[PDB]
Formats: sequence, structure tokens, C-alpha cells
Amino acid sequence: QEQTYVISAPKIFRVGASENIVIQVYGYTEAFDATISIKSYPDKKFSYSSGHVHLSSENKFQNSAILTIQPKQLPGGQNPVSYVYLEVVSKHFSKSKRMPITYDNGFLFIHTDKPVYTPDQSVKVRVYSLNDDLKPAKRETVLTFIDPEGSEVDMVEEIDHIGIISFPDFKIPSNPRYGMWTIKAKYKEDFSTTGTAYFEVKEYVLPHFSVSIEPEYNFIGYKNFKNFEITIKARYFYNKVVTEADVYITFGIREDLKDDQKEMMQTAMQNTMLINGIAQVTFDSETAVKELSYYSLEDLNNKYLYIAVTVIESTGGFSEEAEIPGIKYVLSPYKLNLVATPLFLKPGIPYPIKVQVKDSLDQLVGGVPVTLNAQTIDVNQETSDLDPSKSVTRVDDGVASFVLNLPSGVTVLEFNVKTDAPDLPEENQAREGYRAIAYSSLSQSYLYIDWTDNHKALLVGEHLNIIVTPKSPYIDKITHYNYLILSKGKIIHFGTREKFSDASYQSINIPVTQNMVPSSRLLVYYIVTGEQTAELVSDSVWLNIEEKCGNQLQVHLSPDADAYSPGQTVSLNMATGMDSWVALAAVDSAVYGVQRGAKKPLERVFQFLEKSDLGCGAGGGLNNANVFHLAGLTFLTNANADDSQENDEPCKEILYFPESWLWEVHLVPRRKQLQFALPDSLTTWEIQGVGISNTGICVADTVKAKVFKDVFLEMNIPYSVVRGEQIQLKGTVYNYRTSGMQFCVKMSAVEGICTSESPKCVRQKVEGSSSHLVTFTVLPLEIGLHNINFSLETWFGKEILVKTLRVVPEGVKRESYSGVTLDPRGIYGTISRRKEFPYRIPLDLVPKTEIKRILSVKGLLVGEILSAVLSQEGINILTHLPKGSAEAELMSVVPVFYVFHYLETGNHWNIFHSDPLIEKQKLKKKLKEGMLSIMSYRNADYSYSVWKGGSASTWLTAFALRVLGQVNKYVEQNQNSICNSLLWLVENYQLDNGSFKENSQYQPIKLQGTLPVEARENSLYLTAFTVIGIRKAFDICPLVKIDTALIKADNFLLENTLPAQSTFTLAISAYALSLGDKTHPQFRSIVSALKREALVKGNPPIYRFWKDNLQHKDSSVPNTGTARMVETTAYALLTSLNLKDINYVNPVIKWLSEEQRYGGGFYSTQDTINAIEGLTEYSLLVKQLRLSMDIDVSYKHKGALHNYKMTDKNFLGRPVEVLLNDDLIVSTGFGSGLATVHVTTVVHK
Amino acid sequence: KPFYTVGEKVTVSCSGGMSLEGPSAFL
Amino acid sequence: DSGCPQPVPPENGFIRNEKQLYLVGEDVEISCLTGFETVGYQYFRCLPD
Repeated sequence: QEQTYVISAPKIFRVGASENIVIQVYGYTEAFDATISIKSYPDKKFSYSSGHVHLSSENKFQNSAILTIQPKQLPGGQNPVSYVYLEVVSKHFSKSKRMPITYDNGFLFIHTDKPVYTPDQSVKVRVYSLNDDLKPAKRETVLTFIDPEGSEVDMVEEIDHIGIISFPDFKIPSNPRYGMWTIKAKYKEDFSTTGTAYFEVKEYVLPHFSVSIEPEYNFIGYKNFKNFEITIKARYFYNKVVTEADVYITFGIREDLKDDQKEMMQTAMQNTMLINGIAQVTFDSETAVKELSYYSLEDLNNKYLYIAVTVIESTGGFSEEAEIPGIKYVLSPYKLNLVATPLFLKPGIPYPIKVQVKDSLDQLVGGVPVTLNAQTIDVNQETSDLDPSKSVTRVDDGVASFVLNLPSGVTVLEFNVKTDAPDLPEENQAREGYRAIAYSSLSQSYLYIDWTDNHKALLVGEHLNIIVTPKSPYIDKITHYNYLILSKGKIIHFGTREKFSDASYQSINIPVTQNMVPSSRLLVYYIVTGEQTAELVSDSVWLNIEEKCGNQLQVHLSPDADAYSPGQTVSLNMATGMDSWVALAAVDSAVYGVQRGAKKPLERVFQFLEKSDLGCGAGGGLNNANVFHLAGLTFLTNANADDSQENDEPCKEILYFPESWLWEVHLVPRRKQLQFALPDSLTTWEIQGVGISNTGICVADTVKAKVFKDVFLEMNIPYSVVRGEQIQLKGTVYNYRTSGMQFCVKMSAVEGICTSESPKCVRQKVEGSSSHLVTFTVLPLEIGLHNINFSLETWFGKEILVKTLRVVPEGVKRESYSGVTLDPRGIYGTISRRKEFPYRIPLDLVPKTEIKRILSVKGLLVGEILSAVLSQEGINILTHLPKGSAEAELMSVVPVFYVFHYLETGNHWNIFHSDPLIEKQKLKKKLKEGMLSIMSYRNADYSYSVWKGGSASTWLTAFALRVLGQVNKYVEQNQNSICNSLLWLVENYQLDNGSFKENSQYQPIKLQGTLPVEARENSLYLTAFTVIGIRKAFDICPLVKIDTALIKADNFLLENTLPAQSTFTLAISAYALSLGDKTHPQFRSIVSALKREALVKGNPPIYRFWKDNLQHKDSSVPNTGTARMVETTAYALLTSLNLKDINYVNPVIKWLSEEQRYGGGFYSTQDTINAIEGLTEYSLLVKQLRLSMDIDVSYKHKGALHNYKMTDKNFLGRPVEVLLNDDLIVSTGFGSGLATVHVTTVVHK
Repeated sequence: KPFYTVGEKVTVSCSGGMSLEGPSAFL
Repeated sequence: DSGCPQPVPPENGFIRNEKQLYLVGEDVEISCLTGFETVGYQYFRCLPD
């Protein structure tokens, strides 16, 4: 087995990805060619891609093909391709393996211009759109917006041309549900690639200064339950301290991190003082607990503290607050885990171990002593204990590190690591146990690497050097090892590393090119032929690479300043190693200050890009196959190994005053200069930008531009003021001068506010470096948006401070709901394609609180469609068994009418093209001849007998009436003859209790008929059967006495079905009742009984059917019992179809489609007819629910408002504000399917 | 210009005294 | 998945479209029995809890 190959490939193919497949062969000397091909699965017919590769000593018999799966070449449709054949073909070998494929190709980074938005805002939003290759994807993208209730609100589409998809601004609806909204992004047609972002909608006003609350520990232990100590600091959004603030502390019990509201204490509620930006506080938790808790001891509290702080600037008007719920009281507060450790051993090589200590609510503790105890085995299970070892954790990294000089012959190690903090006993000093295992070569053939796991990221463009040491009984054979460098899903470098005459091998001396960032994985492998049997030997290591951009893009203000003045014109420079696009945006730091723990949207970009990597762990493996699988590869080889041993386990180890502006995109032709004016606001603006090119993304460093002023006035205006009340609004002048000066304030306002202060002042002086309270008891008269201004005049200065006050009405913002289902076909009953909604006015409307009206619309989708259809045997079902005696003619033509009806689904006449068409004119002929035949079976009195002189039968009359209901589209029977038939039936055989007892024929017919009941309530069958036929004829002979006979028959059949007669009678009765009052309470009870009697397969039912009468006996051929089964199931089907219960029907259709009990029923005309009727009805129902509904909505006297093209592809248009005070009329074109339309009204009462 | 590159800003304005809706640039 | 289980209809109400489970943001329509008329807003909407 000297001649051997390895083909190595990603564990999973990404659709549309360019995948690099590498091949090595051994024991060959004649140069030869191979082809590596990606082929359809299982049939291998279509070839997606193919690569010819040539192998020779000129290539050291190594090569690669670049192969790709362009997404349109897949068949697509509802069933996407799960699997594809990878193939290799040569003169010497042919093999193929079933690769999995994935449609997850690339990255959709949603960036919203803020994380928080008020109502009455539009979001700016854009999406960065990148391939798996990290190039700008240039693909159509779609956004979907979900409210905090999980209700879809809007969808919008845009076409990428750049990698930067600047979607239209989303106007927040006129009445949003407050809370966490979500944006999802998808490539429209052909990828999963689902991006996500979150944003919060709330009534808020920007904080005027940050409060930062800084406990010394996220946990309280024995050392700090006696006394816990905490720092608080406060700083403006210009980076200067709060000079003085009054502080009120609050403490409380807590029992959950997630969601509890346990009681606050009423002790240590310390009113205290913050100076020079800082307050220092201490809580004696022991005494507070013992005083006011029911707890008295820490051992009762593996639980949490709540802490909150509020503060008010001691010489001003602004106030702020925050909290830190969840400081963990815990007896064992630490936890431990590995980081970057393999758990695989190279013997004799110093084996490194690293551990991270973490907390509950984990941070890097960094300060813990830890110690290690270990036991080993080398050979024949000689259990050998190691000497213990000790490290501190690193204070910054958290890492405690160890290295074990294990025996040169060690086979396994298992060990414990425990916290050695002398203050914690081992019941408290957190501890863990772990096992590592050797590579388990059969050939004792190994390939170790001289890698210490250098903790420090490799810098881009350095040469990595790794010496590599195969060790083997057969090293003389091992001419070269082969190496692969993989990044993310993809092999990016491959090569060969020759043995020197030193009996050692060329190291991997390679540049870490930019494509390797942030992480790459090195796998080295060889095949050694052994004595006769080949073995693939491999090892791999994760290589951490410096995070660096390919563009090296940099951005800076060219007129650099520590702080700029408001409105200052500035110049900005963008410089790059190559021509690039760049997006820019600016956002105020108070915005992020709004939300505790807010995230910068371009955070984690590299760690998110790393989620693309298919591997897990830091390297190594229990085996060659395990090494490749953990490396994220798979391989085809004859060298006695296969990756089918392993599976994709969930491996998860650890390794003007705007809010926003400058929201733009620009080209930078290697360099660009911009000139622009700053806003009038005072803050740190954070200016952030993202470079994009065919070289990929870069995120630039955030330029924090300060805008500042030494003397100014500010006002703590709340988000809205309730109309008609007066409130003392508070604020303060600030002096950051060395000296005090006199100031004066002369507030002015639009007449929408008139207030008794009537803003010659006190002309107070602020002290130097101090603030002075300013207050106004403004009393708003008029609702809405009103300009208020705080003009100020002062010694050596003036200031202007325009504002818009929002005034909101008194009372309660109550909401009310109304809506309907649009049903332009009457699937549920009354055709309902118009509705009207007057502008109704509540009797408790407050006189000025004009009612807000909002519209919403939903499409209702078909769901699962099960393509149950006839075989080509429809030819036979038409050409049916020879016409003749026993009314073989009747039994032949009776299916013809129903096959006709079935094809009058239309599809099957529109398309038979898999097979030669049924000739439509042949069908029409056959139908006509059928009508001619069926006339021959009418009795003179319009009863029916199969024999011309035979006994008249109500049974056959009802059958005829059913048939004659169908035919009328081509051949109506004269209504008089139908009326005569019905009249004769009802007038002779209506009865006082039960009905339609068969008149004069006790002799059954087998293939035309079906099993009667036992005499007990056998009338149920007759009543049901006759009812069915009558209802199918009733639309062509309405007669009030017949209606009365229906009502009677239904009453009797119901009253006789209440005792749950044997299930066939129940099923046929339920089918009869589904023709009647579909909402009759007892009908619905009988349906519930039918549903309880169903049989199913699978917990979610895949198949559903009914058995009775020991039909669980075997039947390999159709028979009376299989007939009973097929008919009773077809009746349950038709019942549920009349309830339109598609979701319940589906597993019935599937079970029918199987034809289990093969051949069907007894091949009666009954079972076959009723089955094909049910299948026809289903086929109809699917097209009925198919959504196409062009809604139009207009006011009554005022004009049209809006139109919705509600369609399967666009099933949900945005909600619309119903602005105008007129009656609203909504309607639709006839179209198809179902919708629901709502209007809701908000009124302040 | 006969065409406007994406993200570059045009300017459109009518003569004095006319009233005009919509933005001064379209993208 | 904590999708809402099927609600019990009100007295003299019934569900037009029964299912084992309803999606979050799915709505269900009640309707009245043959002898009864709806008063009030006939939809229930499945919340995340």
C-alpha cells in the first residue's frame, strides 16, 4: 500500500464560496493528471465545477483545484440541496464522498445610527455587506423590523453596489410598543446569512452628566460581608468632574440576576457628598442584614445585593441616578475554566496548561493563587502520580499558567486544578478536574511541532518559523511533510517541507500575509507506508494573528485641536494605502450614556468574523481523523482512515443640537480632504468610519472631538410636560472662570405658553468655578410643540438657548382595537371584501384630545402543500373495467365524472406533459355518454333502479343526486327531474324519528354498495348518505319542504350520534353535518369525538387515519375491512376539509398518498370515489388560500388613503396612520386568499 | 453632470419666489 | 419554544383555526356559536411569554 493519496477539503462547502481543494499523492514517479469535481447528489449527473490538476515531482506531486458552487446552478425550490458529491478521478484511483453544503455565505453588519430612539424619530440604518471572501458582496439585501412583542412592523429592500447598503430611513410608527425592537437582515434570494441588531424605543431625555458606580468587587465574600466598600464618581459629558453633588444611596435584597424586585433596606440610606467628582461609601452588610433582613448570616445568601444611587448637583438643578443590581453574595464565588489548552499530549515535550479564574457575573479576577495535582499513565497502565505545582493568576490576563515536563512515554494524564487562596478552604476554593489523551497512533508514527503556544499575537508580515519533527519507525521513508494554513472556512496556503540530510526537516518559514488575520490554523500531515500498510499522521495548531486592516486606513482632523468651538469650520483627512470607499458617521457620547452597558455597533467585528471558522479547540486530536475534524477539514484517502467517524458536535470551547450627523459615504482615491462645520452642541462627538474595498473592511479609530464652553446655562427640561399643570423646572448657570461675575436671564417663549413669572432680574453673581440654581414655574396652556427660549445677558457676555417644549394632555392615553378578516371568496362563509369604520367618537373624549387612528394589515399564508395526485392510472380510472352487466357500465362511468371534476382543478388539464395528454374531447364525449347512461337508470317516478324493472332504491337515488350535482358545468340535468326525484324521496320516506329508511331493496350490491351498519342506528348510514346526496342536489332544486326534511334528518342523525355509534357511522354523520350548520354546537362536539378517535404516527403527526372493527388485522390486499378504513378516513378528511382545516388535513393526505393497505379499500366504487373527491377538495383549498389581494382603502368623503398589494411574496405592508377625520372604507379586488385588517384608536381620557 | 457618483452631493434649486417640494438631491 | 398553547375560547366562543401551538405574534380568531353574537375584539395575539 505504498501508492496513496489525500484529498483535503473544508468540513462543509459554503454555497457560492470559492473553495480550495488540495491533493497529495505518494509512491508515484510517472507524472499524471487528476480531476477534482463537485457533482450533484445522489445522481452525480450535473457537475457544478471541475478542476484539472497535474501531479509531478515538478510539483512534488502536490496540487490544488479552486472549485465553486454558483447558487443558481443548484435546483433550489422548497427542498434546498443538503449534500453534494466531492469526487476525484485519476488513472490510478476514483473516489467520491458526500460533502455537506451550507448557504451561510458572508456577513451582514447592521449599523443603526443610535442604540436608543424616542418616538417621533426616523432611524438611519445601513448594512455592511461582505462575502465569505470579505469582499463587498454587491448583493440585494432586505431588512425586517420586529417590535418587542415579536410583531413584524416593516420590511424594506435595497440593492448593494458598494458594500454599504444605505437603506431608507425607517419612520417609527405613530404609536409604537415601547421596548426592544429588532432589525434582521437577509440576502434576498439565495443565502441565509442572517444579520441582527437591536435598538430600544423609550421616552427619554439625555442625561446631563454620567454617574459611574464602582464597587471594588462584583461579589461579596467573608472578607467583605463584614464591610463592603465602593467608589462613586460623576463627570460631565465634557470630560470634567462634577464639582459638588448631594448623594442618596439605596440598598436592597436581591435573589436573582435576571428579574427580581426584592425589598429595599431602610438603613444606611446615607445622605452624603460627592466632591471633586468622587464620593466614597461603605456598607456594613453584616449589621444591615442582621438589623433589617430576616437573614442573619452569609451562609444564607448564595444570592445578590441590589445597590442604587441618586445624585443632585449641590449648587445646580440637574439630577441623575443609576443602579448595579446583582452583586453576588456567594460562599464559592469563583469558578474556573481552561483557556487555549488542547487536552492532547506530546510526550516529553513540556505540555502547557492555562486556566482563567472567573466570577459569577464573571470578570478576570487575576489575583487568585491556584495549584495543580496530576496523575499519569505511560504503559501497561502504570498509574504514576505527579508532584503538585503552584502559580498565581496573572493580574491582567487572569491566566494562571503551568507546564508539565511529562514522561517521554506518557500515554494519558488526568489532573485537578484548585484555588489555593489560603483564606478559602477547598470546599470554597473552586476546583475542577480534566483529562488529556495521547494521539494514539497505531504505527507509533507521530508529527510533533515545536510550538510553546506563544501567548503573543503574530504580527502581520513577519515570517513565522516553526520547526516540525516527525518521529516514526520509518522516518527514512518520510521524504517530506506537507502543511496547510487555513483561515475561516478556507485553505489559503499549502506546501511541502523536505527532509534535510541532517535527518530533520525544513521549518515552516512563511509570511503571515494579511489574509490570515485574525486567526489561522496550521495542519501538518504525511502518509507513511509502514512495512506495508499506510498511515496518515497529522497534527494541528491554532495560530493567533494580530488584528490589522488591509487598507491601513486612517482618518484625522487636519486642524488638530484639543477642543473646538461650536460651529467651528474644520478640515478632515482620509488616507489609505489604496483607494477605498469610507463610510463616516458622528454620534454624541450622551447617547451611549443613556443606556447602561450600551455597545458600540462596530464592536466585536473580528470576533464575529471568527465565528466563520469551522474548527474548534487550539489544535491536536485523538486521531488523524479527529485532528482533521477539529481542524475543520475532511479528507478522502485510501490510507486506512476516514472522517465519517465524527460529526458536527456543538463544540464550544474558548480561545442645531442633533443626535447624529455627518452620516455619509465617500470615495477616497488614496487620499481625500473634506471641509465642514461642527454642530452647535457641546459634548464629545465620536466620529467613526469604516473603510471598504476589494481588500476588505477596516474600522477606523474613533475620533473623539470635544466641543466646550467655560460659562453657560442649562435647563433640566423633562421629556414632556402635562398640559395645564405648572411645574418648577430646574437648571443652573455654570461659571468655569477664575472669578465671579453678575448674570441675568430673560426667558422668552411662544404664546403657546403663558406663565406668571412674566420674564431687572436679581442679577445674581455666580462665584468663580461654581454654578447657580436657575428655576422657572412654567405653566403650559396649549398641547404639542412650542418654542421656548432662555436668552441670557451677563457681564462680558450673552447666550442664546432655543428649545422646543413638548406638551402632552391630561388623562390616560387609552387604546381601543377593531378589525376584520378580508375573505374575497367566502372560504369561511360570507364573502367579505368590503368593510367600513366610521370616525367614531367616544363619549369620554376629553374635549381637546383628538383621537389618533392607526391601521395594520396581515396576509395569511397557505403553509404546507402536499402534492397528492393521481398516477398515470387515471387513464384506467377513465377507461374503466368493461362496461356491461352488473352495471359494469355504471361502475365504469361513475369514476369518469369525478376524474372530470378532479381535472377541473385545471392544473392537470393545464399540465400533463410528463405523459401523453388525456384528450379533452375524449373526456367530454365520455361525460356526455355517462349522462346518457345515468338517465337509463332513472325510474319513471324519478326514483332509481340499476335494473330497468328492478325495485326502486332511495340509495341509488341519493347516489345519482350526488353525481348530478357535479356534472352541471358541462351538462346540467333539468331541474324539474331533480325536484321530482327529491320530492319522491322526501315525501315517501321522511320519518318522525330517523329518516329515509330504504323502501323496497334489502339486497345489497357489493362493488356499488358498502357495508350497512348493524341494525342499531343503521338509519345513521341511510340518513347520512341521503343527506349528502340531497345537499349536493339542493343548489339545483331549492324547495322549503326539502329544507324542512333536511333540518329533521339532521336533528335525528345528531340525536342518534350523541351515543357515539361505531366509528364509521360517526365519520359519515360528521361528513353529513359538515354540509349543514358548520357551527352547530353538537356538530362541533361530534367533530371533537372524531378527532379524539384519530390514529397518528410520530409525535407531530406525519400520518393520520382511523381504524375500527379490528381492522388492525393484516390485509395485504384490498377487502371489506380495508374498504371500511379507506372510506371512514375519506369521510373524516371531507369533514375536516369542510372545516377548511388544512393543517389537520395534511397528515391525512400524506397517509392516503402512501396507499398503505395497498390497492385501496376493496376497490369499491365508494372508497375510490370518496377518496378522489377528498383529494380534489384539498387541491381546490390550496389554490383558494393562495394569497393575492390588492387592498384599496379610502375615506368616505375625503380621498383615497392607501393601497396594499398583499401577495405571497409581500404578505405584510407597513401600518398606516389614519390621519383624516372622515369615515374609512376598505376593500379589495376579488383576488385570492385571506387577510386581516385592523384599526386601533388612541384617546386621552 | 451627466451622472452623479453615489454619495456625491448635487445641488438643485429653482428661481426666486418659486415654491418647490422634495430634496435638493436624490439617491 | 414557548409558543403560546391554544387558548380556551370564551363562554359561547370557539376558535376558527385550532392548532397545537401558535407562533409569537400569531393571532387567533374566535367566533360565536350559531345562536350567539360577538361583543368585543375577536382576536388574541401570542406574546413572547
